[PDB]
Amino acid sequence: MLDPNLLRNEPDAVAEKLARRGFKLDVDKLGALEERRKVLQVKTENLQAERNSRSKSIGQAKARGEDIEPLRLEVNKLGEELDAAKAELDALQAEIRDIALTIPNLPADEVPVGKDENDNVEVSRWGTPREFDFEVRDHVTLGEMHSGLDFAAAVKLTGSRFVVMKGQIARMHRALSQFMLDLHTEQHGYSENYVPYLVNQDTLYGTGQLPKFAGDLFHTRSNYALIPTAEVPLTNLVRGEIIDEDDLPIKMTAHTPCFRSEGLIRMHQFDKVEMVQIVRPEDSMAALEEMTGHAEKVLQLLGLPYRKIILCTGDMGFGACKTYDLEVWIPAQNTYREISSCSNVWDFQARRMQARCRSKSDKKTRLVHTLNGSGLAVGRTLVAVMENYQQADGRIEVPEVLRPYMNGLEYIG
Amino acid sequence: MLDPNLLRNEPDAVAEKLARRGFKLDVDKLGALEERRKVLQVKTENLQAERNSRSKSIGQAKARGEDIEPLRLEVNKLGEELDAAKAELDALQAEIRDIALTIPNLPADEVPVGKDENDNVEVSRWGTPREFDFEVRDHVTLGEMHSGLDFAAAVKLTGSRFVVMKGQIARMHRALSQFMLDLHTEQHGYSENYVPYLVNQDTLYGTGQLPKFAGDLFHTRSNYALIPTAEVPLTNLVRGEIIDEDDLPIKMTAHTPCFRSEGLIRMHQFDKVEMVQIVRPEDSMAALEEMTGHAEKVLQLLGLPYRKIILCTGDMGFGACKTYDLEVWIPAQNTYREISSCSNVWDFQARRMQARCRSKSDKKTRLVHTLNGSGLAVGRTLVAVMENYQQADGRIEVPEVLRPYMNGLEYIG
Repeated sequence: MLDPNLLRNEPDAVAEKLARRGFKLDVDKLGALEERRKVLQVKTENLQAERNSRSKSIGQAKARGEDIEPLRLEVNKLGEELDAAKAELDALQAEIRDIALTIPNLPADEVPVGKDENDNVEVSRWGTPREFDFEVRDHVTLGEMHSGLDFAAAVKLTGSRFVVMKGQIARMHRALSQFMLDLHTEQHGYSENYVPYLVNQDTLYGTGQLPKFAGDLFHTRSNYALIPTAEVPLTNLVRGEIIDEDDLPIKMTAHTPCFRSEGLIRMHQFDKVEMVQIVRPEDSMAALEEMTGHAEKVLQLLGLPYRKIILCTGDMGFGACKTYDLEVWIPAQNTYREISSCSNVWDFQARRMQARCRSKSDKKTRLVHTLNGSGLAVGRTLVAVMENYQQADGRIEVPEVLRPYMNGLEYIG
Repeated sequence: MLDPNLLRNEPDAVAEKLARRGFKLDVDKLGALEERRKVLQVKTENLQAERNSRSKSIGQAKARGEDIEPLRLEVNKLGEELDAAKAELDALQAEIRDIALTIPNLPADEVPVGKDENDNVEVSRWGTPREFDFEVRDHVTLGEMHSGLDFAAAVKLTGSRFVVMKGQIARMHRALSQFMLDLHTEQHGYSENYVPYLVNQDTLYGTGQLPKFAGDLFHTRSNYALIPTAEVPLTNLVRGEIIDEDDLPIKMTAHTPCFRSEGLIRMHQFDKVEMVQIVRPEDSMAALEEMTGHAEKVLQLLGLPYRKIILCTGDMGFGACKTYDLEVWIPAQNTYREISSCSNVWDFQARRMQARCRSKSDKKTRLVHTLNGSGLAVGRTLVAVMENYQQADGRIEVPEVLRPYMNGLEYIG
């Protein structure tokens, strides 16, 4: 959530920045609730002062031997009036809280202003798409002809938009996730984690999935939800913690499945290798360049052509203040398709989680910054490898870096 | 479920075999429902014959020019009486079905008769427990001193009986699952599969988890449940299929998380490498010996002492007709603890799934047999490695076979 002082001191400057995202900040409704809150606050304080004043009068009447029942009744009446005012105040503060939790993050000033994906900007591209001297086959066809892709079985077991993979296709899916985890833990300094795939309400509020995106989640009847991304459990490891500035940055990675109820068709269950960084406020723009490069290295080592785009204000996700997307070349569609997204979240999540860092130079604490990106989505990487490394006879060349993970195999099929 | 002809022809012999498991087969309630079913059946056939007879009389009255409204009323009255009888019959057949789906599998005659775990029989043991010249540390302490085990973080993210693993401890957990998958796919002839971790009602009925064990499952509000074991999705791949006898045996393996709502404390989420075999009826006792040996090979290659026990009738699981349990030596407890269970399920699941095989010698079909076992439970294997390979200074020696999977590491810490 946003800094509450920013909303109170300059609501119009905040409403301007949010309008770039296409979000209408109802400054009038918020200001009315803030005013009614202050009135109720004064009311409870006035009633409190009256109650203490009437208590003194009861004490005097006791000492004089007078009857205190008419005074006792009024003090009890006041205590009920005070409870009613406190109930109204707590309901009003919860309504303000509800609204504040639905406000997206403020975009960084450097982010291009735009309404949708057509205003995203390409900032670089790497590699040259392979020229094919035969007709290019799509990944589904390739998966079916190697008996490694069965959508019909997945419908029988579960339902639509699930996948079953078998044989060498499943082995390559597995090899990709191991290669990615090894790369980020051995070369890029990320620490490996096994996390739960079910999380509670507080974890989802912490990273921003709740309340706005409850409908995108699978909930389990022990009030849990399946994780939509490893960002949720990983980032919440520092929830409520105060971290010494010398311990930063905390770099975490994990291989998890991701669940979402809702070019490349998105599944309800898919695998991702996620990267998460907890950093000092003044280092987060640098960390985003570092993290994006880590995702690019995966693409480069696998030899997949890609392009880097910076998302415009109108296409960014709820919690991001700046986002880079990597799009990999998909031969059978003759265009690039998203495969990775790296975002700087600023202090948006840290504020909900109360994740702070302590400087020791003055022992004062401030909110950390959080960043997250995928390096990479495993299933989407598999689609890119299958299509870009296909041969004329339908076989698929195993990229060099995956061979050690696939018992030396050079070709599939 | 059991053969319905077995229940009808010799209910008393079946009730005797089920009593060995501690299951009371209500033969009287079932026989009453069977009798009431036959009566209703005859009733609907009698009403049908009356309806056809009255239709002929209506036709004659038409030809004579008589009024057919009194005859038309009685035929409509009969059609309602016939619908009421069909509704009662379909409700009664569903009640019989409900009961039949709660009946456990018949144990094999060779299985020791007993009431509980105290009547299980040890049939072999391998390896000698290491003698320690220092005080033995438990796996939790060892995990905490290598900063690779955080139960408190798991409670913060989710709740109790979940675990977070970090660093080299998570890497060894991962290495174990890769070693197991590689062993079973490269050496033992199992085919690798990526399956959904959510499944529908029919899949759970197919393998026997529903209806009796609905309360052990996490259900997601798209009426799905999280898998309690990869046995559920893997075995249902042949649901409704007719398999050529020459295609058998089908040997499948998968690495999945397992979810269960409910010595070694069981978690709600834990990893398993599962082995599943679809086989000819006359090969399933041999397949169980083969599959158990595959699980033993994992223990032997990791150098962990274990013992093999055959479960008695009273300790077997719902669907098993014969089960071997492997128990690994747990130093800090000075006893063996379950780590693997391999079961022959006979035709129990095949019957619910209608998985049949065709011989081609006479093109006649019969139910297949299914088998399942874990090779192994990854998290439990990790606990055994950590405790049996600990050194005096708290470090943990990485077993030889895992070193290639852990970038050559020889020690943890």
